[PDB]
Amino acid sequence: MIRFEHVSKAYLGGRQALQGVTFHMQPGEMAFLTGHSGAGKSTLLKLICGIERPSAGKIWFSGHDITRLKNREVPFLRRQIGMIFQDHHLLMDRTVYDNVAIPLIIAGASGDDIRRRVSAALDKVGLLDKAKNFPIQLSGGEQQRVGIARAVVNKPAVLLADQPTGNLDDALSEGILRLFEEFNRVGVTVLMATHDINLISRRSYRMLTLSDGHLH
Amino acid sequence: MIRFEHVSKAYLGGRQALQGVTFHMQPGEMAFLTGHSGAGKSTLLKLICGIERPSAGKIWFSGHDITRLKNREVPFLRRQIGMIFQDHHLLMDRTVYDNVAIPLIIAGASGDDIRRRVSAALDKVGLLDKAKNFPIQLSGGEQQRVGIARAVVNKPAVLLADQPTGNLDDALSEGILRLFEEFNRVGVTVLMATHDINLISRRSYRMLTLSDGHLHG
Amino acid sequence: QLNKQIDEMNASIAKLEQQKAAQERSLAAQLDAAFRQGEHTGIQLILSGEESQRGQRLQAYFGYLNQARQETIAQLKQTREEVAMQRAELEEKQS
Amino acid sequence: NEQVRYAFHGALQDLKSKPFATFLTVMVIAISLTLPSVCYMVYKNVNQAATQYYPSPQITVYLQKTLDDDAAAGVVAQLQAEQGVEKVNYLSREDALGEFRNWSGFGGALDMLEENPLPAVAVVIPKLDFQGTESLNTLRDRITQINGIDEVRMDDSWFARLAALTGLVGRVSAMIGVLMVAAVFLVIGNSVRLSIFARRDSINVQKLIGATDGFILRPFLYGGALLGFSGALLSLILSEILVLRLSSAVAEVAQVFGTKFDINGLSFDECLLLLLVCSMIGWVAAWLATVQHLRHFTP
Amino acid sequence: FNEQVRYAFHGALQDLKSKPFATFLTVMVIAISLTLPSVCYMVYKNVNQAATQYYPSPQITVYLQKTLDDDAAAGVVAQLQAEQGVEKVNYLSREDALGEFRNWSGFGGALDMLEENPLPAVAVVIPKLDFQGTESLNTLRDRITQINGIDEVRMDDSWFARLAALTGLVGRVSAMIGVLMVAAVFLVIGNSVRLSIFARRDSINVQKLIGATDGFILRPFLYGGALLGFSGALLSLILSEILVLRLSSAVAEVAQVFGTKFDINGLSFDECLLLLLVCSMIGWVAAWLATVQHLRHFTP
Ligand SMILES: Nc1ncnc2c1ncn2[C@@H]1O[C@H](COP(=O)(O)OP(=O)(O)OP(=O)(O)O)[C@@H](O)[C@H]1O
Ligand SMILES: Nc1ncnc2c1ncn2[C@@H]1O[C@H](COP(=O)(O)OP(=O)(O)OP(=O)(O)O)[C@@H](O)[C@H]1O
Repeated sequence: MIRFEHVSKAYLGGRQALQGVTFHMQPGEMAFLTGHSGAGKSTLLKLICGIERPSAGKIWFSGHDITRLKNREVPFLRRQIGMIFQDHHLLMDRTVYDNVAIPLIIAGASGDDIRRRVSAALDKVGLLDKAKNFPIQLSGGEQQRVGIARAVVNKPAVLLADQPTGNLDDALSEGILRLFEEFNRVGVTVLMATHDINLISRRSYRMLTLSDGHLH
Repeated sequence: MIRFEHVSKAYLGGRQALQGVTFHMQPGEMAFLTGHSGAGKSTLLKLICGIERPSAGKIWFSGHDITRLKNREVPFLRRQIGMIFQDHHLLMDRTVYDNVAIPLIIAGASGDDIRRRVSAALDKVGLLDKAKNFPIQLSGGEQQRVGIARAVVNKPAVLLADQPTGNLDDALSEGILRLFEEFNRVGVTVLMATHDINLISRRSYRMLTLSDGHLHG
Repeated sequence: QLNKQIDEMNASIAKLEQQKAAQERSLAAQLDAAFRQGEHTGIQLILSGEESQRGQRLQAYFGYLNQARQETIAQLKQTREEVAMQRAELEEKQS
Repeated sequence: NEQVRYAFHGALQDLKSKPFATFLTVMVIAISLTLPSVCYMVYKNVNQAATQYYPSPQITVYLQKTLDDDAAAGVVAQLQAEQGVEKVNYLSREDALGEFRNWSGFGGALDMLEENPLPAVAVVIPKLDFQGTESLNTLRDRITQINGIDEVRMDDSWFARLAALTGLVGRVSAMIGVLMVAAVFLVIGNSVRLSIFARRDSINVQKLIGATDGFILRPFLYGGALLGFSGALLSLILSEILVLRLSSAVAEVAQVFGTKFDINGLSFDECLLLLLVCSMIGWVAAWLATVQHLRHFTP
Repeated sequence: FNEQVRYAFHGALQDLKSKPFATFLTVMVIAISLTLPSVCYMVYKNVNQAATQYYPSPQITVYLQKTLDDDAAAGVVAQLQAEQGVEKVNYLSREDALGEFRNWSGFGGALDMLEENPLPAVAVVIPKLDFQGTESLNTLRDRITQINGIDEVRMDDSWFARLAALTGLVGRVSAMIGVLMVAAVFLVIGNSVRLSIFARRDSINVQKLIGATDGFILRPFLYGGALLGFSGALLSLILSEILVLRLSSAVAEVAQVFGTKFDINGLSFDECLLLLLVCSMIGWVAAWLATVQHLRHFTP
């Protein structure tokens, strides 16, 4: 349940990333928000997680506005947000099985169902022979999918993704796009962001652009 | 004169990235090797830099043999390698300008031409305004472009590109691909290794393939 | 006792002179001692127990011993200027 | 109470993936902890050896038999009319002529001693609380007012030098003790802070995915406490090596005094106190290096 | 070639200028760890300036027979100091040497019947330190017992080997503390610099995977370690000077009870630069070891 009023994101460098943005989406539909390199698509997905303050403006999530919320319940929001990031933000000091199983340990699930859930999340993305391995020797195509497998566990209500299928081949990019469209029959909001156009032009849900924060 | 006879690389995990590759490369020759996300795309570039030595076979570069090379000689055969990396291998806690200027410092350039070289490189990439801030406050998509800008300084003899246009849009991908297209008029090879096939479907260059380790091409 | 009194006084004078001789041996042991005590500032005045306090007890013992030597001089000097003066006067009066 | 053992089973492979670095960090913590431990044991050893040694200043009282005989025995009754003195032992009359003819060597010339005017000294010393300055001189008037004596002397001034030399040594030791304690606190607070500062990305990823406030601190407080525990344990097992190193050397000092001296080791309770103090300082230095570092990643 | 040196120095100071609550903390830890050998060295120099107040350990007093007047005693005193073990003897004798008894010790002169004083002086002999101790005491007793007429052959070494055993105990305890102190200096820098390099391991990674030089990687890290050691030693000198100014008042109380003009004599200029140079070399060696360890990590 994402709703945007007139917000304005500005960094400490005095550069207007997003001047005026306003969009609203029903809970349980995909989107394919794209743009050029100078557009602020990833920081637009970052304001939804609440890691970056919206400065001037009001942003709605479900039924509570994340504008003046205290830091004690800031990270309670992101437990239901399955965001993958620009660089694949992993824990390089620990193995891939404990890397994927971070939110299950966070949510407090029992240890017998952690292995089944992680193996089920790694079946659909295709990482079985390279389990119990470290992310140092995984190549970047695998490390980008490790974050995806980390974001598809414990059935998040709201799913965000900024350029997956970047290090991934076109044959498997279509497969992980049907993986996202396999989650989007049970109620989940998907906010797929990307740069390529050829593998997203075969569908149309919320295909929208971004030019310095402008929409239409 | 860069060629591969029958080489392969083994690993400490027991997995084989390569199963025997044989390819020849003229100076000033394009390349568009590609494959799935399990094949030896970036690993082949790691062998041809000298970052990773092969477990089997022997390798020749430029005019010399670079297998089992001494540790005191491998930095002397990396100044002419303009390697772009998949992940943004960047100097954190340092500005953009000296991050691009580090290969000029290795080359021993003077303090006056270094600014007009680095600013010209960031101008031709398209990142001149972001020359005073840190990469931690740059955007993720333009953290790659400073990597290209670091790879196109001081005129490298062999230019290697481990998947650019990864975090780049549709319009700017042909802009940065056309940056390498005036490099073919001088004697430098390019080893573009991309996943998407749309930007190569409108160009006629060398089409190498990778699949599980087998290349042939 | 005429000549017998002089003969006894000769032995008394010899014993008195031997007591004098023992007195300068007492003062020699005292010197030999006072200088043991000899010490400008250092470590010897501390040392450990027993023997330093024994040396202070020895010199304080000599502090009473050498003034006791004064009255042991005076006790036999009471019979030196009186008995010998009377013995010479009695022998001169009888002669 | 084992619901999340992921922290304790997680803050070991960070200490085992670099075993040489963790080992030589525990080396520097043990070496920097050995100096206050050996200094404290030296302090408590010389404090125990200052009990049967470091004698009190001596007051010499004359109580000869020339004045009276029974009064020399009876003056013990009224020399307790003054506080501070706990040793009131009086030597008998045979001691004065038993020591002179056995150590001075001039007992052969005192055979014809018809009267003995030689007095006796008194072993009267005060306690350790009222020592130095003019406190020995404040009790002169009451001792001079005591009847049955002929004269009294002030025969010591070396104790003022001894309690100026020990005051200087105590000042130097008190200056160096808190400075060694500050060295231990700073080497704990720096030697673990760079370990959290080495893995910034673990903090960034664990905070960026939705966690709680305590789950970030879980594998770091235990790591700092374990590093302090390992350093303190290695310091305890290394200090006894140097104790047995000097165990032979102090033995020759015993027989030149005629006694036998032993080394007082570290007791059980103070070893547990050192372990608990080092573990809590490691815990505090791990908390202060992370909750300060958590405010970096929340703009 | 000085341009690369200037760039490495500017990079080292650019790192040390960043995080001012971290570089200052590392400098403070190195300085507090190094201000222990400075303080114990000032104490060690302080107790070696108590060598003029320490102790002439033999007090041998050898005197000839009676009525040894004029040059007769002086020749015996002159041949008594002619040995290799005794080199200074002051010859005080006769009546003015005897005069210290009446005013110093007091007592009774007994001059009414003392007549001639039987013993003017004894020897006053002060030999040189204590290499003539109880192992070699009976050897030099045989030298002086050959000449007859001496009634003063007594040697009561009241010091015994006590203040010796104690001096060996102090010199052993101080040595086994000080070797740990030197090792603590050698190890606090050895992990401050090493963990500072370990924080910048990614910089070594990205400089190795581009065109570089083996000696180019070392120089900023070596200069950072050298400036860390230099700053630690400089703040150690500052702290030791403040502690000397603090302990200047404490020697004034023991100056009164001895009556001597005594100075602490701390922080001489010939040892300050030596301490700075040694600590800079320790920082350089620790940076060299950490950088060589991280360079061999990234080998193919
Ligand atoms: N931490 C930051 N500090 C300052 N400016 C920032 C920061 N992050 C991003 N920006 C600025 O915001 C703008 C876009 O940033 P953003 O992260 O949204 O890019 P992006 O859409 O992911 O990029 P691309 O499309 O090239 O992949 C740029 O002008 C960039 O300089
Ligand atoms: N150092 C290493 N040790 C062990 N296995 C490794 C190591 N480096 C890479 N691998 C593995 O060997 C294979 C080689 O993959 P490579 O690095 O060539 O990239 P890729 O499969 O083309 O992927 P990407 O989509 O990131 O380009 C992968 O399965 C990778 O996980």
